[PDB]
Amino acid sequence: DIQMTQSPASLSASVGETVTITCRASKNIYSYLAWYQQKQGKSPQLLVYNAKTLGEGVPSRFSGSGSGTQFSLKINSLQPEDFGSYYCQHHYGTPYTFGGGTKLEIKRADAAPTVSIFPPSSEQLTSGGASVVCFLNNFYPKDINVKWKIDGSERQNGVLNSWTDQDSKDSTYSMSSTLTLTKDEYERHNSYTCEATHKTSTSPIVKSFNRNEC
Amino acid sequence: QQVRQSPQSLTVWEGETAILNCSYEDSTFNYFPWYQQFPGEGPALLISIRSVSDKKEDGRFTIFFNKREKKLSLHITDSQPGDSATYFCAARYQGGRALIFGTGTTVSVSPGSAD
Amino acid sequence: VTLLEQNPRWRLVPRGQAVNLRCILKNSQYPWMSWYQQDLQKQLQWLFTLRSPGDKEVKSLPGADYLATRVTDTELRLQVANMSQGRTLYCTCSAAPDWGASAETLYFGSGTRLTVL
Amino acid sequence: EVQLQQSGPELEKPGASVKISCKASGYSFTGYNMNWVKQSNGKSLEWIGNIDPYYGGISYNQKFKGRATLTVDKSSSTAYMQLKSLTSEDSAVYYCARSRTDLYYFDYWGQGTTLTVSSAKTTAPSVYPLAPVCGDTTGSSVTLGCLVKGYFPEPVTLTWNSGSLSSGVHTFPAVLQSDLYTLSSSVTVTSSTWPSQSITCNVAHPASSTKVDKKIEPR
Repeated sequence: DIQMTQSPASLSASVGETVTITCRASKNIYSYLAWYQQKQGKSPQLLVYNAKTLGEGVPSRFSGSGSGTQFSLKINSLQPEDFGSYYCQHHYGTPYTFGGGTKLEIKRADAAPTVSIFPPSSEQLTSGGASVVCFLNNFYPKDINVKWKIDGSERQNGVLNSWTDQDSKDSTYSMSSTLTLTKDEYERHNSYTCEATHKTSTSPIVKSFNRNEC
Repeated sequence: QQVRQSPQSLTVWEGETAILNCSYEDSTFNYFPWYQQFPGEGPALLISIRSVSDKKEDGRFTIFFNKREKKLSLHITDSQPGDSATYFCAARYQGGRALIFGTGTTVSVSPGSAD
Repeated sequence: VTLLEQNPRWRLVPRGQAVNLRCILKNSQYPWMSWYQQDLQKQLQWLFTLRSPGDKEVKSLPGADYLATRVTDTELRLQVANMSQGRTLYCTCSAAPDWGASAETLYFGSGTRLTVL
Repeated sequence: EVQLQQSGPELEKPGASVKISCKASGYSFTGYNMNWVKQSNGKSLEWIGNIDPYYGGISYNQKFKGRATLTVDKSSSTAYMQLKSLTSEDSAVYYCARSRTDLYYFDYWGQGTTLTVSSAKTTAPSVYPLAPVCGDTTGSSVTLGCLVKGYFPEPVTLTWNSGSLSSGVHTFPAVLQSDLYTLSSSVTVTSSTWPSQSITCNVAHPASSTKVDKKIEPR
């Protein structure tokens, strides 16, 4: 059983720039090495086989090289759609084993998030719970902190956070924050504020509301 | 059938020419070797042709190749009773460890048959 | 005997028993050894290519179950089992794959007929 | 084109035995092999084994050998994979993938098929319209949203305007909360496309046969 090992485990670079990722077989495989690109939510797509041979249709940014036990992948002209996880698989004798992947982020210009708060739907209130949602979409870097100030006091309990993966159409990041409490506690306070702390500002981005006022 | 050949049985008077045909569907198989097999013995290479070449010769044996059209044929220019055997058509994917074999044609030389 | 030493020749498997083959490479310049099968209607089939020593591979076809191992640098055996379809099985040997031109010769040993008949 | 259309998502109980399929089209089925890879946790890929439609010989990853079972249906040009006695570690995405005969480099891949191996009772989700606070002001664009709380298992499909509203959207990966799931989405159109034009988040749920269209209504 061969052990493919990749490096670095992640990496980012502007579009236009070039980057090389490497792979390690734990045994001499020959030129029996394939390379795939995966965009999260999607299936692996072929780029290279026979260590250097270019997959049918694959763009020429992609160059494959190496033999024996150490191989590499180079993308010149980093395009925005080359983000994703990259993987190497030996194709020498069974079982074909995959490397652990390499995460490629695409540096781009910064962007402050577009914060927007939404209150509990009446439908949910009816039921007996209340979730306040906040979307802070399309921002750059991926680093972002959101505080929840339930009437002014911050609350650490009741928050579920989720982040998409780098968008392709723009190279930016997005994320959701969800504060869920009961309509008892919900109706028992008025100010609901969502606050994003991001590098693009020294002052957080606050978005709020009045339970009581509409 | 990744590699296919026709005919599957050709009986021919000695002196005569034989044409064995063959084609493949996977465009970038690059080496096309033919093989000969005499009753009771292991298949033995006969003639071969890299993909970058239209013709190939060895005295009486000759391959004519059609990359573009993914076509190939074997002509046994002069037939003698010694040529009776099975001729497999074959192809290999570049970088490959194997031979993907046609179904083979059974050529018979000098008949009124039973050789 | 020449490039390959193929033993046995016309074994005959019972049914619930496992015949086993072995092929010996006489020339050291064709370390790339494969196993092929040639069925009753003489279709020729590649089974596997075990290059390095301690390289075992497995496969399963209708009419036979194979287990292969490339014991050492000249040692290569094969155990067929589950055969309800007699077949002649070929050892083969070639130089290392080109990765370009790819025109190395595939030499077939004398094969092991495994009948039924 | 070459297309692999595989079976849908599956929920089954430990010890159960599912059978996933993979319709191949646009190429000669037989002349190629059917390889199956598994990707557990969105992580590491893993090859389960393969089949040659033609000669019908199968190779198995040394570990999936005992329980995977490959077969081919030439008439339908359909590949299958039954994983007997499913344990909770079988839960992964299964991908059928094509490859030539000695070049086990994968050519074309199926879309995936989520296979959750659990006990837990299927739980349909609760979908709720998310409307912009309260104003109907300016800002020249408006963001509407949809929250899908509490379901089981993971494979859920939210669209907006039945996919007619392809862009401007942001659906977000679900998060596991006490054995159930909470997923949500965001849609941003122009201050002129809403409220006038109707927008409708729509969630589906295989596991419970759930079709929910929730219209976003102003306040």
